[PDB]
Amino acid sequence: QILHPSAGSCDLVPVRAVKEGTLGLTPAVSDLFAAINASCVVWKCCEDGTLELTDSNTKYVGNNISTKGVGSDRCEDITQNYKYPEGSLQEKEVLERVEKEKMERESPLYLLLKAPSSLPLRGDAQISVTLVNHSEQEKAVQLAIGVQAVHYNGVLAAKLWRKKLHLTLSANLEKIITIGLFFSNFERNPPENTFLRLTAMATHSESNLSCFAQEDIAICRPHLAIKMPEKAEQYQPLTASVSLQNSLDAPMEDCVISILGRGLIHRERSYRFRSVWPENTMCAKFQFTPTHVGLQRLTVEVDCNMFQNLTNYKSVTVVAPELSA
Amino acid sequence: KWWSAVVEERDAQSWTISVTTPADAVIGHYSLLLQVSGRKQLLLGQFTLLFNPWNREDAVFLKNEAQRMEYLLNQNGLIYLGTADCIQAESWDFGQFEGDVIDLSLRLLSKDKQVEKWSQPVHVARVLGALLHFLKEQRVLPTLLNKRRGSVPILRQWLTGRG
Amino acid sequence: QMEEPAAHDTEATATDYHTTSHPGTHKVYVELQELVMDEKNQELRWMEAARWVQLEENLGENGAWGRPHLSHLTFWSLLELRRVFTKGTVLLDLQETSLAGVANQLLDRFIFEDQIRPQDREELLRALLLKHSHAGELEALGGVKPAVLTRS
Amino acid sequence: EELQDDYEDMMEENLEQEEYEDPDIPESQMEE
Amino acid sequence: LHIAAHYENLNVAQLLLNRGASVNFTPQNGITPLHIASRRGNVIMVRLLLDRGAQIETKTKDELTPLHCAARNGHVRISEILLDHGAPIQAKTKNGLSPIHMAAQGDHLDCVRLLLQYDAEIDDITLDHLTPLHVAAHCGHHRVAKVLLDKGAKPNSRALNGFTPLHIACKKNHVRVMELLLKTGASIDAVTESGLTPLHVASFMGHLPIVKNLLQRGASPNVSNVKVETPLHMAARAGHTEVAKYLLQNKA
Repeated sequence: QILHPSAGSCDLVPVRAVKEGTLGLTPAVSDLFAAINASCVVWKCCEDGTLELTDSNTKYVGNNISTKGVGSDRCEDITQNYKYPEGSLQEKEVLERVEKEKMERESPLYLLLKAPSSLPLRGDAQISVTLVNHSEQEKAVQLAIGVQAVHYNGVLAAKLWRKKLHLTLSANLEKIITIGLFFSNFERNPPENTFLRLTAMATHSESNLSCFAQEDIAICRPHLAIKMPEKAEQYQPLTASVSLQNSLDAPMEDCVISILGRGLIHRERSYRFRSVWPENTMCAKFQFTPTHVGLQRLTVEVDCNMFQNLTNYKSVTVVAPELSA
Repeated sequence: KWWSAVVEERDAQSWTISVTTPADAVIGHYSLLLQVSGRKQLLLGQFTLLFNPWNREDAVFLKNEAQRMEYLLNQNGLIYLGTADCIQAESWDFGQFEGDVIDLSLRLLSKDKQVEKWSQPVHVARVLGALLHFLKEQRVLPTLLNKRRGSVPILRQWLTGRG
Repeated sequence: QMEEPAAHDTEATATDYHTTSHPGTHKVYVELQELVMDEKNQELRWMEAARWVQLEENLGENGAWGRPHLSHLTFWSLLELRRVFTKGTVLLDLQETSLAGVANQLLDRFIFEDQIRPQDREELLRALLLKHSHAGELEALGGVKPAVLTRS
Repeated sequence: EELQDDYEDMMEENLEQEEYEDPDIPESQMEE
Repeated sequence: LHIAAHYENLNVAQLLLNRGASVNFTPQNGITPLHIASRRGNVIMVRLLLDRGAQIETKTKDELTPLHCAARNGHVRISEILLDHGAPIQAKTKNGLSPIHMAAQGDHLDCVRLLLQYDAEIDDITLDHLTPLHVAAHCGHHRVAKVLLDKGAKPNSRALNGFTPLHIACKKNHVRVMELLLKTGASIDAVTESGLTPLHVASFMGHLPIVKNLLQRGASPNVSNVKVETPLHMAARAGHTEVAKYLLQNKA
C-alpha cells in the first residue's frame, strides 16, 4: 500500500489500483496514476510574449521505479507493479478507460539529442545533436543549446551554459553536430544536490514550429572505493581500506573522512587526511573491532572543498568466535 | 486465540506462565495486572505490543522470512537517488530499533484519539503518514546542511525540535 | 594503507546521537576492582577491593569485608581524578552488552583520542579481559599482591 | 469457510503446477 | 514436504526431514520441493533444502531447473544461492529457454543483472533462435533490453524468420525498445528472410507512432518485399488510413 499524503490527510492506495487505473477505489488513486502516466507538453516563450507549442521528444514519466532488494544490497526494479509496458494492449486499455472516465466526469525538421547519462564533476562530456531535414529545399536552422541546474523537485537552480549555433542544412540530408559539455565553461558552479537539464532547441525560417529535446544529466563524483574482508570474527581487529582518486582539476582541500556503522563503530569517528592533488590517489587505513554478530555495514563519508557528503558503503558479515575452552 | 494465560511449569514458589494476545489487539504500551480474590490489584510490569508480520492471522503477515527480515528487521537501508539513467544508491540507517524510536512513534500516534482503531494497520499507517507529513511541512526549512545520519535524528528534530 | 589519518575532533553531528529517552533514577551499587596478582600462581587478574551500597565496605587480606563506613577521599585522589576526567574519554549511550565489546570500543576511542598508542591496544585488551575474581575465591588462592602490567 | 485449503482441488489450485511448465514459444508470424 | 516448502513452514519441514522425508521426492510432473521453494521465493526454505541434500540439477517434465523457476519469478537471492551451490546457468528447457530468457520474460531486471554477472551467455538462442534481447523486445521490457545492450548483446541478431529485435519491437508497438535499439546500433533498414523492413511491419500492424518515428529517422518508404510490395502496399492491404497518409506525405 502506498502512503500518499494530501497536502492534511493521508491515504493508503494499493499498487494494483494505480497499475490498473482503478480511479475511484481511493481518493488518491488519480494523483498517483497521473504521477507516472502524465504527458509533457513543451511551450516556447518568445520575446514578443507569445507562448508557442514546440515539436518535442517524448519525456517519459515513472521510469526505473526502484527499491532495495531482498537479502542483498542490490537494486530491485518494481516498475512492472506500477505500470504496464509502454505501447502494450493493457496499458492502452487502461489509458483509454481512464481518459473516458475523466471525459465523462468533466515539421520537415527532426531533432535527435544524444547525451551521456552522467557528467563527471569538474569533467568533460560530449553531446550529439542530430538534425535531419525532410524538406526539398535547404534550410537555415538556429540550434540553441542550454544547460541549467535543477533541484530534485524540478525547481530551477541556476543557468550554467548556453550555445547558439547557426547551421545550414542541405535538403534531404542528415547532419550530426558534436558539442563538448565542459564543466569549466559553465558560468557558475552548480549547487549541491542539483541535476543538469540539457536542452536543445532548433528554429528554422518562419515555420513557428521549433524542434525541442531535453535530457536529465546527473553529476558523477569520484568513486569512493572501500576494501574490507567479506567475513570478520567478533571481538577481533578488522582493517578497512579506503581509496579515492582525485579526477578533479583542483586539489582537494579541507579533507575530512568519517566512518560509521551500527554494530561496528560507536557513533562516528571523523579523520583528517592530507590534500590530494589532481591525478593522485588517497589511501586511508582504518582498524576497528566488530562487536555484534550479524550482517553489518560500514559507511564512509568524505568531505572536502570540491565536494561534500560523498558516501559509500560496504557490508561485512561478523561471525561469532570459535568455541574453545 | 484471545487473551489467555496458562501455567506451563510450576514450582513451590514460582509459576512459569505463558500469556497469549489476540491477533487483532490494540498496539501501544500495556500494563499487566494480577488480581487475587479478596485483594487489591497488583501491577506486575509493563510491556509494549506491536504488529506481528510472523503471525498468519495478523493483517501485516508476510509469507517469506527473508521479506520479513528485509522489510522489518533490517536497519541498514538504501535510498536510491539521482536520475533514471544514473541511479545513485545512498546508504541510510533507518534505526527503527533505536531505544527512543518506539516511544516517539507511540507518542506521535497518541495524537489520534481513536484508540480502538489502533489495532487496524490501515488506520495507524494513515494517521502516522498524515502526522509525519504535517511535521515535515512544519519543520523543514528553506535553503553541513545536507549531512544526514539516518531517520532517527530527523524524527527527533521533527518531534522535540532539538537537533 | 599509505596514510594513517589523524582525528578530526569535530562534534558537528554530535546532537544526532542524542537520545530523547528520559533516564530513570536508582540507588546504585558501585564495585571497585584492582588489577592484582595472586601468590600461588603469580597470575595477574581482577579482584574486587571495595563496594559501595551508599556506604563503603573494604575487603582486607583475610577474605572478609570490613565494617561499613562513609567514603572519605584524599586531596591527591580528587586532584588526579579531575585531571584525568578533564581530558578523559567518554562513551555515552553505548550499544554494548558484553565486557569484550565495551573494552574494544573503549580502546578504539582511546586510540582515536590519542590517549594510548596503537601498540598498547593488545596489552590493554588482554588486561581488561582477564578473569574477575571476588572475595569467594580469595581463600581458594594464595592471596593477592599488587601488580603492574608490563610491556610483555 | 476458511478451510478450503484442506481439500485436494483447492490445494492443487494453490500449488500452481502450471507455473513449473514451459508454456510455449511466442512466434506470432506476421504473415496473414 | 512440498506443502511445507510452498508455505515456507520451516518447523514442520525440519520435523519431516528429521523423521525421514525425501528431500528429493520427484512426482510424475518432476516438481521437487526445491523447485517449489525456488518458485515461491522462500529463501530460507531453499537454504534448508540445500543443507539437507536437495539435488540442484533436477529437471521437471518441461525440463525446468530450480534456477529457471527462480529466474522466471525474479528471486535474485535464490538464484545467487543456487549459482553458488553449482546450478547450471546454461540449462535449457524443452523449448530451449535459458534462465536469462526466463528472467527477461518476466521483466526481472536485477535477476538479469545477476545472471550476466555469473557469466551467462548474453546471446543464447532458443529453438526459435530468440535471444534474450528478442524476448525483451517482444515483451516490451526496455529496461531489460537496455541492460542487455549495455553489456554487449547484438542488436541485429536474427531469428528463424530473419526477424531482428527491432522488427519485433516495431511489430508489438514497443516504441521505447525501438528507440533503445536504434541508439545502440540496430539497423533501421534491416530485412528479414522475406525482405520485411521494420517500416514494413510497422505499417502492416498500423502502429502509427512507430511509423512516424522511423520516417523521422530517415527510413525509406521505397523499400520492397520479396513480393515487391512497399510499406504503402502493407498499409493499404490492412486499411490503415493514417499510416498510409503519413507514408504518402513523407516520400510516397
